Amino acid sequence: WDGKIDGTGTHAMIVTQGVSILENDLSKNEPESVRKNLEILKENMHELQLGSTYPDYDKNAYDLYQDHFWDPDTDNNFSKDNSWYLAYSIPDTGESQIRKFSALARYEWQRGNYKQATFYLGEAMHYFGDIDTPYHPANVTAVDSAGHVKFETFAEERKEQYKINTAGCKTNEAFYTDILKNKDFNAWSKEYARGFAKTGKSIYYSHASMSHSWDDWDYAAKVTLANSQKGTAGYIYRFLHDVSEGNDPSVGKNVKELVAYISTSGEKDAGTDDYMYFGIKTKDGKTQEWEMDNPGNDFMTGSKDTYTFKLKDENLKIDDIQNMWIRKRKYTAFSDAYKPENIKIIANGKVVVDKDINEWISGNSTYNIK
Ligand SMILES: [Ca+2]
Ligand SMILES: [Ca+2]
Ligand SMILES: [Ca+2]
Ligand SMILES: [Zn+2]
Ligand SMILES: [Zn+2]
Repeated sequence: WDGKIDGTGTHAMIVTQGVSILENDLSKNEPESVRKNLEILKENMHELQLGSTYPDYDKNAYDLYQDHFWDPDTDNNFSKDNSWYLAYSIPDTGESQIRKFSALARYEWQRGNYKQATFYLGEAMHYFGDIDTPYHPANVTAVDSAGHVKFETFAEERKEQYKINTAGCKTNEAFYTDILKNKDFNAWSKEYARGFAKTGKSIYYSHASMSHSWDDWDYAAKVTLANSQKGTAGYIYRFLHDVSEGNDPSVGKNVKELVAYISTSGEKDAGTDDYMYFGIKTKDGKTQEWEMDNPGNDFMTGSKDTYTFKLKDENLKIDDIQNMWIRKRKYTAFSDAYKPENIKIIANGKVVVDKDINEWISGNSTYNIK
Protein backbone atom coordinates (compact mmCIF):
# COMPACT_ATOMS: atom_id res chain seq x y z
CA TRP A 1 0.00 0.00 0.00
CA ASP A 2 0.89 3.66 -0.31
CA GLY A 3 2.06 5.78 2.61
CA LYS A 4 4.04 8.95 3.45
CA ILE A 5 7.08 9.49 5.66
CA ASP A 6 5.07 11.62 8.13
CA GLY A 7 2.82 8.78 9.26
CA THR A 8 -0.01 9.54 6.81
CA GLY A 9 -1.48 7.70 3.83
CA THR A 10 -3.02 4.26 3.23
CA HIS A 11 -0.73 2.47 5.67
CA ALA A 12 -1.49 4.85 8.51
CA MET A 13 -5.23 4.46 7.86
CA ILE A 14 -4.89 0.68 8.16
CA VAL A 15 -3.26 0.61 11.63
CA THR A 16 -5.43 3.50 12.84
CA GLN A 17 -8.53 1.50 11.87
CA GLY A 18 -6.98 -1.64 13.32
CA VAL A 19 -7.09 0.09 16.71
CA SER A 20 -10.68 1.37 16.27
CA ILE A 21 -11.64 -2.15 15.23
CA LEU A 22 -10.30 -3.48 18.55
CA GLU A 23 -11.85 -0.62 20.54
CA ASN A 24 -15.21 -1.87 19.20
CA ASP A 25 -14.87 -5.65 19.04
CA LEU A 26 -13.15 -6.05 22.41
CA SER A 27 -15.44 -8.10 24.68
CA LYS A 28 -16.28 -6.75 28.14
CA ASN A 29 -14.89 -9.85 29.91
CA GLU A 30 -11.46 -9.36 28.28
CA PRO A 31 -8.60 -9.07 30.83
CA GLU A 32 -8.14 -5.44 31.90
CA SER A 33 -4.42 -5.72 31.07
CA VAL A 34 -5.36 -6.24 27.41
CA ARG A 35 -7.73 -3.27 27.53
CA LYS A 36 -5.10 -1.23 29.37
CA ASN A 37 -2.36 -2.06 26.88
CA LEU A 38 -4.74 -1.16 24.05
CA GLU A 39 -5.03 2.27 25.65
CA ILE A 40 -1.25 2.68 25.79
CA LEU A 41 -1.14 1.78 22.11
CA LYS A 42 -3.82 4.34 21.33
CA GLU A 43 -1.96 7.12 23.13
CA ASN A 44 1.09 6.17 21.03
CA MET A 45 -0.99 6.34 17.83
CA HIS A 46 1.36 8.76 16.09
CA GLU A 47 4.23 6.29 16.53
CA LEU A 48 2.11 3.36 15.30
CA GLN A 49 1.25 5.43 12.21
CA LEU A 50 4.88 6.51 11.66
CA GLY A 51 6.05 2.91 11.97
CA SER A 52 3.31 1.83 9.57
CA THR A 53 4.80 4.01 6.80
CA TYR A 54 8.51 4.02 7.68
CA PRO A 55 9.72 0.94 5.73
CA ASP A 56 9.05 2.67 2.37
CA TYR A 57 11.33 5.54 3.42
CA ASP A 58 13.93 3.78 5.57
CA LYS A 59 17.35 5.30 4.77
CA ASN A 60 19.29 3.11 7.26
CA ALA A 61 19.18 -0.04 5.11
CA TYR A 62 21.02 -1.39 2.03
CA ASP A 63 20.70 1.57 -0.36
CA LEU A 64 18.30 -0.43 -2.58
CA TYR A 65 15.17 0.68 -4.43
CA GLN A 66 12.04 -0.39 -2.53
CA ASP A 67 10.03 -3.30 -3.88
CA HIS A 68 7.55 -4.91 -1.49
CA PHE A 69 5.80 -7.43 -3.73
CA TRP A 70 6.46 -11.10 -3.05
CA ASP A 71 4.83 -14.30 -4.19
CA PRO A 72 2.73 -15.58 -1.21
CA ASP A 73 4.65 -18.93 -1.19
CA THR A 74 8.11 -17.42 -0.82
CA ASP A 75 8.36 -17.87 2.97
CA ASN A 76 7.02 -21.42 2.74
CA ASN A 77 9.58 -22.31 0.04
CA PHE A 78 12.42 -20.81 2.08
CA SER A 79 11.33 -22.83 5.13
CA LYS A 80 11.64 -26.20 3.36
CA ASP A 81 14.71 -28.35 3.94
CA ASN A 82 17.45 -28.75 1.30
CA SER A 83 16.15 -25.88 -0.85
CA TRP A 84 18.74 -23.33 0.29
CA TYR A 85 22.51 -23.12 0.41
CA LEU A 86 22.95 -22.80 4.17
CA ALA A 87 26.18 -20.74 4.00
CA TYR A 88 24.07 -17.88 2.64
CA SER A 89 21.68 -15.89 4.81
CA ILE A 90 18.00 -16.05 3.83
CA PRO A 91 16.52 -12.91 2.23
CA ASP A 92 13.98 -10.86 4.16
CA THR A 93 10.39 -11.36 3.04
CA GLY A 94 7.15 -9.65 3.97
CA GLU A 95 6.35 -12.76 6.03
CA SER A 96 9.66 -12.78 7.94
CA GLN A 97 9.60 -9.00 8.54
CA ILE A 98 6.20 -9.37 10.28
CA ARG A 99 7.77 -11.91 12.65
CA LYS A 100 10.99 -9.94 13.26
CA PHE A 101 9.32 -6.62 14.04
CA SER A 102 6.73 -8.46 16.11
CA ALA A 103 9.45 -10.03 18.25
CA LEU A 104 11.21 -6.67 18.61
CA ALA A 105 7.88 -5.05 19.54
CA ARG A 106 7.14 -7.64 22.22
CA TYR A 107 10.65 -7.37 23.67
CA GLU A 108 10.46 -3.57 23.87
CA TRP A 109 7.00 -3.59 25.47
CA GLN A 110 8.01 -6.04 28.24
CA ARG A 111 10.71 -3.57 29.35
CA GLY A 112 8.46 -0.51 29.20
CA ASN A 113 9.71 1.05 25.97
CA TYR A 114 6.21 1.70 24.68
CA LYS A 115 7.14 4.31 22.06
CA GLN A 116 9.73 2.08 20.38
CA ALA A 117 7.54 -1.01 20.81
CA THR A 118 4.63 0.71 19.05
CA PHE A 119 6.87 1.91 16.20
CA TYR A 120 8.13 -1.64 15.70
CA LEU A 121 4.54 -2.95 15.73
CA GLY A 122 3.71 -0.37 13.07
CA GLU A 123 6.55 -1.69 10.92
CA ALA A 124 5.31 -5.27 11.37
CA MET A 125 1.83 -4.22 10.20
CA HIS A 126 3.32 -2.29 7.29
CA TYR A 127 4.70 -5.56 5.92
CA PHE A 128 1.44 -7.39 6.64
CA GLY A 129 -0.38 -4.69 4.66
CA ASP A 130 2.06 -5.25 1.76
CA ILE A 131 1.58 -8.97 1.49
CA ASP A 132 -2.14 -8.14 1.56
CA THR A 133 -1.64 -5.76 -1.40
CA PRO A 134 -3.18 -7.33 -4.55
CA TYR A 135 -0.26 -6.71 -6.90
CA HIS A 136 1.73 -9.68 -8.20
CA PRO A 137 3.06 -9.14 -11.74
CA ALA A 138 6.36 -10.75 -12.71
CA ASN A 139 7.52 -7.28 -13.76
CA VAL A 140 6.80 -4.24 -11.61
CA THR A 141 6.01 -0.78 -12.95
CA ALA A 142 7.05 1.70 -10.26
CA VAL A 143 5.57 5.23 -10.32
CA ASP A 144 7.39 6.99 -7.44
CA SER A 145 10.77 7.16 -5.69
CA ALA A 146 9.56 4.96 -2.82
CA GLY A 147 8.71 2.04 -5.14
CA HIS A 148 4.90 2.31 -5.17
CA VAL A 149 2.78 1.28 -8.15
CA LYS A 150 -0.38 2.68 -9.78
CA PHE A 151 -2.79 0.35 -7.99
CA GLU A 152 -1.50 1.61 -4.63
CA THR A 153 -1.71 5.30 -5.61
CA PHE A 154 -5.25 4.69 -6.90
CA ALA A 155 -6.25 3.17 -3.55
CA GLU A 156 -4.46 6.03 -1.79
CA GLU A 157 -6.65 8.66 -3.40
CA ARG A 158 -9.73 6.76 -2.18
CA LYS A 159 -8.60 5.37 1.19
CA GLU A 160 -11.39 7.06 3.19
CA GLN A 161 -14.20 5.11 1.51
CA TYR A 162 -12.64 1.71 2.33
CA LYS A 163 -12.52 2.09 6.13
CA ILE A 164 -14.09 -0.55 8.37
CA ASN A 165 -14.62 -0.32 12.13
CA THR A 166 -15.24 -3.94 13.07
CA ALA A 167 -13.93 -7.38 12.14
CA GLY A 168 -17.52 -8.59 12.07
CA CYS A 169 -17.63 -10.07 15.58
CA LYS A 170 -16.62 -9.68 19.24
CA THR A 171 -13.26 -10.85 20.58
CA ASN A 172 -14.97 -13.79 22.29
CA GLU A 173 -16.02 -15.08 18.86
CA ALA A 174 -14.26 -17.41 16.39
CA PHE A 175 -12.01 -15.02 14.43
CA TYR A 176 -10.40 -13.64 17.59
CA THR A 177 -10.44 -16.81 19.72
CA ASP A 178 -8.76 -18.87 16.99
CA ILE A 179 -5.90 -16.35 16.94
CA LEU A 180 -5.02 -17.17 20.57
CA LYS A 181 -5.20 -20.98 20.34
CA ASN A 182 -1.85 -21.47 18.55
CA LYS A 183 0.73 -20.73 21.23
CA ASP A 184 3.51 -20.90 18.61
CA PHE A 185 3.42 -17.31 17.33
CA ASN A 186 5.72 -17.82 14.34
CA ALA A 187 3.73 -20.88 13.22
CA TRP A 188 0.41 -19.03 13.63
CA SER A 189 1.69 -15.95 11.77
CA LYS A 190 2.89 -18.02 8.79
CA GLU A 191 -0.48 -19.69 8.16
CA TYR A 192 -2.54 -16.63 9.14
CA ALA A 193 -0.66 -14.15 6.93
CA ARG A 194 -0.41 -16.65 4.04
CA GLY A 195 -4.21 -16.83 3.92
CA PHE A 196 -4.55 -13.08 3.38
CA ALA A 197 -1.62 -12.95 0.92
CA LYS A 198 -2.99 -15.75 -1.27
CA THR A 199 -6.49 -14.22 -1.40
CA GLY A 200 -4.62 -11.07 -2.40
CA LYS A 201 -2.97 -12.90 -5.32
CA SER A 202 -6.38 -14.25 -6.45
CA ILE A 203 -7.83 -10.72 -6.33
CA TYR A 204 -4.86 -9.49 -8.40
CA TYR A 205 -5.72 -11.92 -11.19
CA SER A 206 -9.49 -11.41 -11.04
CA HIS A 207 -9.78 -7.64 -10.38
CA ALA A 208 -6.64 -5.61 -9.67
CA SER A 209 -4.28 -6.31 -12.55
CA MET A 210 -3.71 -3.48 -15.02
CA SER A 211 -6.02 -4.97 -17.68
CA HIS A 212 -9.11 -4.71 -15.41
CA SER A 213 -11.65 -1.82 -15.33
CA TRP A 214 -11.67 0.98 -12.73
CA ASP A 215 -14.80 -0.62 -11.28
CA ASP A 216 -12.81 -3.83 -10.78
CA TRP A 217 -10.01 -1.82 -9.16
CA ASP A 218 -12.38 -0.03 -6.74
CA TYR A 219 -13.79 -3.39 -5.70
CA ALA A 220 -10.30 -4.85 -5.30
CA ALA A 221 -9.20 -1.94 -3.10
CA LYS A 222 -12.36 -2.28 -1.02
CA VAL A 223 -12.08 -5.99 -0.27
CA THR A 224 -8.28 -6.14 0.21
CA LEU A 225 -8.27 -3.02 2.38
CA ALA A 226 -11.06 -4.53 4.52
CA ASN A 227 -8.89 -7.67 4.74
CA SER A 228 -5.82 -5.59 5.61
CA GLN A 229 -7.68 -3.75 8.39
CA LYS A 230 -9.28 -6.91 9.80
CA GLY A 231 -6.01 -8.84 9.55
CA THR A 232 -4.11 -5.97 11.21
CA ALA A 233 -6.68 -5.86 14.03
CA GLY A 234 -6.07 -9.60 14.48
CA TYR A 235 -2.30 -9.12 14.80
CA ILE A 236 -2.74 -6.24 17.26
CA TYR A 237 -5.10 -8.37 19.34
CA ARG A 238 -2.54 -11.20 19.50
CA PHE A 239 0.19 -8.67 20.43
CA LEU A 240 -1.97 -7.26 23.22
CA HIS A 241 -2.58 -10.72 24.65
CA ASP A 242 1.06 -11.74 24.20
CA VAL A 243 2.48 -8.74 26.06
CA SER A 244 -0.29 -8.59 28.71
CA GLU A 245 -0.17 -12.26 29.67
CA GLY A 246 3.62 -12.35 29.30
CA ASN A 247 3.52 -14.92 26.49
CA ASP A 248 6.68 -16.45 25.01
CA PRO A 249 6.33 -18.31 21.66
CA SER A 250 9.82 -19.88 21.81
CA VAL A 251 8.76 -22.10 24.76
CA GLY A 252 10.93 -25.22 24.55
CA LYS A 253 10.83 -25.62 20.75
CA ASN A 254 13.63 -26.41 18.30
CA VAL A 255 15.63 -23.52 16.89
CA LYS A 256 15.47 -24.00 13.13
CA GLU A 257 16.68 -20.50 12.31
CA LEU A 258 18.36 -17.59 14.03
CA VAL A 259 17.82 -13.92 13.13
CA ALA A 260 20.45 -11.23 13.69
CA TYR A 261 19.25 -7.63 13.83
CA ILE A 262 22.48 -5.62 13.66
CA SER A 263 22.67 -1.86 14.34
CA THR A 264 25.87 -0.35 12.95
CA SER A 265 27.13 2.74 14.82
CA GLY A 266 26.32 6.08 13.23
CA GLU A 267 29.95 7.16 13.69
CA LYS A 268 31.94 8.11 10.62
CA ASP A 269 33.29 4.99 8.87
CA ALA A 270 31.54 2.61 11.30
CA GLY A 271 30.28 0.53 8.38
CA THR A 272 32.33 -1.93 6.33
CA ASP A 273 32.72 -3.50 2.88
CA ASP A 274 34.71 -6.41 4.29
CA TYR A 275 33.31 -9.95 4.29
CA MET A 276 31.23 -10.46 7.44
CA TYR A 277 30.20 -13.79 8.96
CA PHE A 278 28.09 -14.95 11.90
CA GLY A 279 28.68 -18.21 13.72
CA ILE A 280 27.61 -20.38 16.63
CA LYS A 281 29.11 -23.16 18.72
CA THR A 282 26.90 -25.71 20.46
CA LYS A 283 27.32 -27.19 23.94
CA ASP A 284 28.65 -30.34 22.24
CA GLY A 285 31.32 -28.51 20.25
CA LYS A 286 29.57 -28.27 16.88
CA THR A 287 29.99 -25.06 14.86
CA GLN A 288 28.22 -23.43 11.93
CA GLU A 289 29.08 -20.16 10.20
CA TRP A 290 27.04 -18.09 7.73
CA GLU A 291 27.96 -15.28 5.34
CA MET A 292 26.08 -12.08 6.18
CA ASP A 293 25.31 -10.81 2.71
CA ASN A 294 22.10 -9.31 1.36
CA PRO A 295 21.51 -7.91 -2.18
CA GLY A 296 22.45 -4.35 -1.30
CA ASN A 297 25.30 -2.63 0.49
CA ASP A 298 25.68 -4.50 3.79
CA PHE A 299 26.77 -2.85 7.05
CA MET A 300 26.58 0.75 5.97
CA THR A 301 27.27 3.44 8.58
CA GLY A 302 24.21 3.80 10.84
CA SER A 303 22.28 0.95 9.20
CA LYS A 304 19.95 -1.53 10.90
CA ASP A 305 20.53 -4.78 8.98
CA THR A 306 18.75 -8.14 9.19
CA TYR A 307 20.13 -11.62 8.54
CA THR A 308 18.20 -14.90 8.71
CA PHE A 309 20.34 -17.99 9.27
CA LYS A 310 19.18 -21.55 8.69
CA LEU A 311 20.70 -24.19 10.96
CA LYS A 312 22.22 -27.51 9.89
CA ASP A 313 21.10 -29.35 13.01
CA GLU A 314 17.34 -28.99 13.45
CA ASN A 315 17.24 -30.79 16.84
CA LEU A 316 18.80 -27.96 18.91
CA LYS A 317 17.18 -26.06 21.78
CA ILE A 318 18.14 -22.42 22.45
CA ASP A 319 20.16 -23.39 25.54
CA ASP A 320 22.18 -25.80 23.39
CA ILE A 321 23.72 -22.82 21.58
CA GLN A 322 26.61 -21.77 23.86
CA ASN A 323 28.55 -19.20 21.81
CA MET A 324 27.74 -16.83 18.96
CA TRP A 325 30.08 -14.48 17.12
CA ILE A 326 30.60 -12.23 14.12
CA ARG A 327 33.80 -12.37 12.11
CA LYS A 328 35.34 -9.99 9.61
CA ARG A 329 37.67 -10.86 6.74
CA LYS A 330 39.47 -8.21 4.69
CA TYR A 331 38.13 -7.56 1.18
CA THR A 332 41.20 -5.48 0.25
CA ALA A 333 44.63 -4.82 1.82
CA PHE A 334 43.33 -1.40 2.92
CA SER A 335 41.83 -0.78 6.33
CA ASP A 336 38.05 -0.82 6.76
CA ALA A 337 37.33 -1.16 10.46
CA TYR A 338 33.79 -2.03 11.55
CA LYS A 339 31.88 -0.62 14.53
CA PRO A 340 28.66 -2.38 15.57
CA GLU A 341 26.52 -0.42 18.03
CA ASN A 342 24.16 -3.23 19.13
CA ILE A 343 23.32 -6.77 18.08
CA LYS A 344 20.03 -8.50 18.80
CA ILE A 345 19.53 -12.21 18.21
CA ILE A 346 16.04 -13.58 17.81
CA ALA A 347 15.18 -17.25 18.19
CA ASN A 348 11.59 -18.49 17.80
CA GLY A 349 9.98 -15.05 18.15
CA LYS A 350 12.03 -14.22 21.23
CA VAL A 351 14.87 -11.70 21.53
CA VAL A 352 17.46 -13.91 23.25
CA VAL A 353 20.47 -11.58 22.91
CA ASP A 354 20.57 -7.77 23.17
CA LYS A 355 24.19 -6.69 23.38
CA ASP A 356 25.52 -3.15 23.13
CA ILE A 357 29.03 -3.21 21.69
CA ASN A 358 30.34 0.12 20.40
CA GLU A 359 33.83 -1.31 19.78
CA TRP A 360 35.87 -1.22 16.55
CA ILE A 361 36.48 -4.56 14.87
CA SER A 362 39.49 -4.55 12.57
CA GLY A 363 41.55 -6.82 10.37
CA ASN A 364 40.70 -10.49 10.28
CA SER A 365 39.11 -10.94 13.68
CA THR A 366 36.30 -12.67 15.53
CA TYR A 367 34.14 -10.75 17.97
CA ASN A 368 32.30 -12.91 20.51
CA ILE A 369 28.69 -11.94 21.25
CA LYS A 370 28.44 -14.82 23.73
CA1 LIG B 1 29.13 -2.52 2.86
CA1 LIG C 1 25.70 -7.38 -0.23
CA1 LIG D 1 34.84 1.26 8.07
ZN1 LIG E 1 2.82 -0.77 1.26
ZN1 LIG F 1 5.99 -1.39 1.78
